[PDB]
Formats: sequence, C-alpha cells, structure tokens
Amino acid sequence: DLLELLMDLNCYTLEVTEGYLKKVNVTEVNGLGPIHVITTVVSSLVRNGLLIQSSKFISKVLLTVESIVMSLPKDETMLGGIFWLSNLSRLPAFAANQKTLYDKLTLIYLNDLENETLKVFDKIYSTWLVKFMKHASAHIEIFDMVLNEKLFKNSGDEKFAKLFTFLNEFDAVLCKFQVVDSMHTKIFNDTLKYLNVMLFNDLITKCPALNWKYGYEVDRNIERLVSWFEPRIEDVRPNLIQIIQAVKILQLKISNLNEFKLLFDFWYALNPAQIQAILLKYKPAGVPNEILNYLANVIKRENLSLPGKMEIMLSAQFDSAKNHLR
Repeated sequence: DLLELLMDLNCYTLEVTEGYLKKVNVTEVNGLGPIHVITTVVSSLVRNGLLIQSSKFISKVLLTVESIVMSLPKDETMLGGIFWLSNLSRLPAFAANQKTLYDKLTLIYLNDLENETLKVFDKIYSTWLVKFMKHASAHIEIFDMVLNEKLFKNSGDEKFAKLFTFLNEFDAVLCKFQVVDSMHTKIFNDTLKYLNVMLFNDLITKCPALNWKYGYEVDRNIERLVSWFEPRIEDVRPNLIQIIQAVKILQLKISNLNEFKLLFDFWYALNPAQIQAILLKYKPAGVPNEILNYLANVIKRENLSLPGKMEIMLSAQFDSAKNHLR
C-alpha cells in the first residue's frame, strides 16, 4: 500500500502542510519535529524513486513554512523565526547526506535539492532577520544608546544593560532551538551587519550636527556594544565597517586636499556621496571648501561615468548560508 500512499501526492502533503505545520504552535519543548516529518517523507519518496513527487511535496512544504514565518506576529517573531529556521537549516545537509547512499538521476535530484533548499533558506532567513532586527532595534533603542548626543551625559547604563540581556536571551533561544554552531555565529555577524546599516543611515538622517567629539563618543558606545560579541565570534568589527569609518572620519583633522586625496582616493569602504554627507553635517563646538569642492566634482564625475545611482543609504544584505550549515 506504500507506493499507492506515496502516489497520493495530495493526501499526505495536505496532512503535513495543513494538519501539522500550519498548526505547530511553538512555545513547546523538545522531541526538530518538522524537519523529522519533512525529511521522513522526502527520504521515503526518494528511495522509492518518486523524484517528482518529492519535488512537489518539498515545494508546498517550503511555501508553507515561508508563509507561516512571514505571518508571525510581532511578539512571536524571535522564537518562531528561530524555530522554523533551525528546522529548515538542516534540509541542505539532509540532501547531502541522502546522496551519500546512492543511481545517477537520484544523485542529480539530490544535488539540486541541496542547492534549491539552500536558496529558499537564504530568502526566508534574510527577510526574517531584517524584520526581526527592525523590531529588536526599536525595543532596545539602539539609536538613543549609541548615536543620540543628547544622552551622552547619561551613563547609558540601563540601556546597555537592556541590550546585553536581549543578546543573552537571543543567544539562549538559538541554543534552545538547537541552531548549529556555524549558523549561530553567522546570525550574530548578520545581526551586527544589520546594526551597521541602521546606525550609519541614522547617523546621516537623524543626527543634526557632527564633530570630532561626537565621533569619539559614538566610538566608545560602539566598543561597548561590540564588547558583548567579542568572546563569541571571530572578529566583529568588519560587520560594522561603514559606521566605524563614518565616525573615524569625524575625528580626522584633515587640512588639505592633498592629505584628503591621500586618505580617500581609491578608498571604497564609503562612497564619495557618503563621505560628503558626513562632512556637510560637520559643525564645530570647519571642513575646507577646497575639500567640499573636490568631493562635489568627484560625485559629478561619477554621475557622468556610470549609469547607477550612488546610494547614500545602505540596505542590509547577508551572505548565503552556503558555507555555514555544518
């Protein structure tokens, strides 16, 4: 009755996708379920050579997990995002391990399953992380903690304590829901890549006047923020390269276009409009016109040569989980 069960493509994928997953209310303990159910069905189907059925079943299941995740409510986003992503994150290595036991069309199917499952993972992961980090940055008040010069006179201490608790709690859930080590560290790098974007964009849009002192104080707040990550991941600062360079620029004492050219010609961490944006905001407690002028020309030169907009704002972008799913 097995193959006849497996041919009812519709019966059982309806079971998993409406009966089991759309209704997997997390807030509940162990004994990795969805990856077990998904993976049992896929491996039965592959063994019995139903390769097309597997593809369809896996498609519906991914589309389903995707909308579950995308539909999660503001207070469920952390737990839910992590539970689902931790489960999906195992599909690529499952495909790689399936193939270790295999004819040649099956090997090709599984090869494809591995790349395609990885691509869907990368899609859901990125959109979840930005949505997750939008909410967490408001709640933890990253702006007022780091960039708000009005609150430099404050210890900062309560807010920092709240950031450290949040990250300890982010870190527990990651361990709770069993995310693999190499993805745990990636999540923390991307978390910082996200705060690079938000912090740099807010430095430009939200911070009225800037000077060397301002720059020095943000630098310290950043080093405070980064102190949590440090016993945890490889090297956290490259993730925060734009916002770190912007506030370092603010502390340079540059007095001729000749020093400036030495510092920024053929230096691409920030573009010319980003660097100009930062220096037009400079107010003592200023920039030589000669420097303001050369930037203008540089910008104009680049408008004339290339077809694409030279964006001042950043967007969050993360690497593929390709090498991080061990």
